[PDB]
Amino acid sequence: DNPADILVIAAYFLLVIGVGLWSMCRTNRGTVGGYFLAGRSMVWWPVGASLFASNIGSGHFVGLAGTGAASGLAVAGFEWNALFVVLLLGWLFAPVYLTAGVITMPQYLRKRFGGRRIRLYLSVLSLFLYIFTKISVDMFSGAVFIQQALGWNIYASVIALLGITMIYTVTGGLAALMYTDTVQTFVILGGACILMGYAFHEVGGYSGLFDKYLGAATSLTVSEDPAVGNISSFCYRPRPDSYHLLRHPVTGDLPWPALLLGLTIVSGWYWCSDQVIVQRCLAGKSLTHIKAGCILCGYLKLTPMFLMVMPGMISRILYPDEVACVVPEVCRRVCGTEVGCSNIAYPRLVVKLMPNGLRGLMLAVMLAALMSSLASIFNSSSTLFTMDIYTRLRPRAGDRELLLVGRLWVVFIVVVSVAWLPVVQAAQGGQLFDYIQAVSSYLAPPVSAVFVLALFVPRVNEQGAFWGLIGGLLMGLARLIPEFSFGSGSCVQPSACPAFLCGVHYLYFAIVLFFCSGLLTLTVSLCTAPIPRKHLHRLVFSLRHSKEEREDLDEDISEDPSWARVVNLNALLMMAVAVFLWGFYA
Amino acid sequence: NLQPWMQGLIAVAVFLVLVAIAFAVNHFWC
Ligand SMILES: OC[C@H]1O[C@@H](c2ccc(Cl)c(Cc3ccc(O[C@H]4CCOC4)cc3)c2)[C@H](O)[C@@H](O)[C@@H]1O
Ligand SMILES: *C(=O)CCCCCCCCCCCCCCC
Repeated sequence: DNPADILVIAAYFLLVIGVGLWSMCRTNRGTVGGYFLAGRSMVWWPVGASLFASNIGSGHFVGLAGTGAASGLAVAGFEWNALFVVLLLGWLFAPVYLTAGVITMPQYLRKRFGGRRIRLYLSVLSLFLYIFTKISVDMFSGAVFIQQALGWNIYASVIALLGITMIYTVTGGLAALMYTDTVQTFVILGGACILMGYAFHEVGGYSGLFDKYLGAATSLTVSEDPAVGNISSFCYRPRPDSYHLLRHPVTGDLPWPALLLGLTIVSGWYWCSDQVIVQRCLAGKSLTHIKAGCILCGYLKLTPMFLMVMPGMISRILYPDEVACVVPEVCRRVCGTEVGCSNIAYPRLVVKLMPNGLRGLMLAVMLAALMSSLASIFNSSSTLFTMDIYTRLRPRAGDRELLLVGRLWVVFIVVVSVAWLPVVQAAQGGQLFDYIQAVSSYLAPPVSAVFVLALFVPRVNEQGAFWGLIGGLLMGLARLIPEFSFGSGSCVQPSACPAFLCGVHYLYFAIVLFFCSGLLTLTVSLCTAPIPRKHLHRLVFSLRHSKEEREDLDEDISEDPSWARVVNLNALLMMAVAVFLWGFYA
Repeated sequence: NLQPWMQGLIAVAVFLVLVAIAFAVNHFWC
């Protein structure tokens, strides 16, 4: 099909297997610390590249580009909030998780509160959140990229992709995945930078982009279907806030208070609390190296704006009648959906803007991002299931058995994702991305609050945490069931949900659910038994450095002050740069 | 006209002030 693209992807696979087998020769497998924690032998650059590579994915490319096309810049906030919470992790949550010596976050709640129902319920919630908000993202986005760019078939494609990533995460463990995440982050950044350069050159540069976007509206607005007719001149034209990152608090998608607060909550979960990112930060050689990896991942998390959001706007510039279409039949003829065809921004940029060798390179960038994210999810899920369930159910099992347990759990989660693929194919346009951020906002905030109080409030107890979690779950479902039931649609076909339900954006609901769950924990804790202090040494941010003995209701973080000053300084510098970029883009 | 690279400096300024006060309370309150 392509002479040079074949060799470029071959060299990509070559580097992949090379770093993989280099780590095999260096893996030191046979212990859970090896397979689930890389033996805690990871340094700054692989930790940072692993965080970035696992978080970045096909979902980021397709979603950020399509949203930039349809709406405008604002969606970049999703990425940039990470730059703060990641630091919170590296400086607040990772030290505790290190000085507690846990392999999972449910394990941390198991040995910080005490009991078998918190660990169980949180592991189950984490698994479901991974199936809904993470694997569906990447499967959907690889599906779109293949359906447009290549378009030979979509089931076979993503099934093969999951097969290769299954083999990858089975063989690897944390060491392989973090070294090959160095090489994959290199690949992703290089390719995406080249494509950004080409797009800026074709539009005429930053200035050429900021000039032509608000006039990037489609011309075909008839809708021969008599129901819609002459379209509002409001939903086929770009928003006048397309160039702004802080939209209106009420009459604007992604309102700024929602952005800041709600993403801080959901992202405190997404980084500081969930097993994927923390487990990237548990395989660290030391604490200082983990902080270095956090600053690196943050600096890279300032990147996906210019590499995914602005290219989507460029797509709307060059192909407005095809990505910015509104008319149901037109968009259906262009993509197959009748909701806007915004997702085709990045794939059509790649297909119509770059030559053969760079066609291969872009396919490799997409492949690397999807593989790294799925490998992260599968290994972290292996960690969670193996440790929590298999220990609560078979507390005396050899590591030659636990390795087997995790290895097979990878196969099972792959089969589950293949089974759930059609339920993901039933979403249209941006609907999936909305749905997933909504799921997170409904189900994350209680977990977020529980971890905040676990690390920062000694008082809370088993009743505290369990009842906050259950109350948060019921409150979240109260809104998720009806809202998801009524359906979804665009200006052409808007679903008839009540305004008091749909009118409150899911991030404001995340704030309210956060506060309800936190208040409920504090309430039902302050009117029940407390937990003594002897149980909480090296389990709360107050007692990090305690050397005294713990009661174990069921370390040695000494960073040299010099490198500590260095990593502190450049972390603060990273935040200064991120805050600048927030200001520059409104 | 308030250009965006002015907003950037304003945001950096308020961030620097916030961090300076945080380090002050660390130095005194710990
Ligand atoms: O869960 C919040 C965390 O999500 C992680 C993450 C998860 C999935 C996806 Cl796909 C993305 C990218 C994206 C694509 C399309 C989008 O469009 C939205 C907005 C309105 O329309 C729907 C939004 C985000 C990011 C962010 O990396 C982390 O920073 C956040 O803390
Ligand atoms: C304390 O004395 C034990 C029993 C607690 C009963 C009262 C709880 C008050 C909670 C107020 C916040 C509710 C948030 C929404 C929950 C669905």
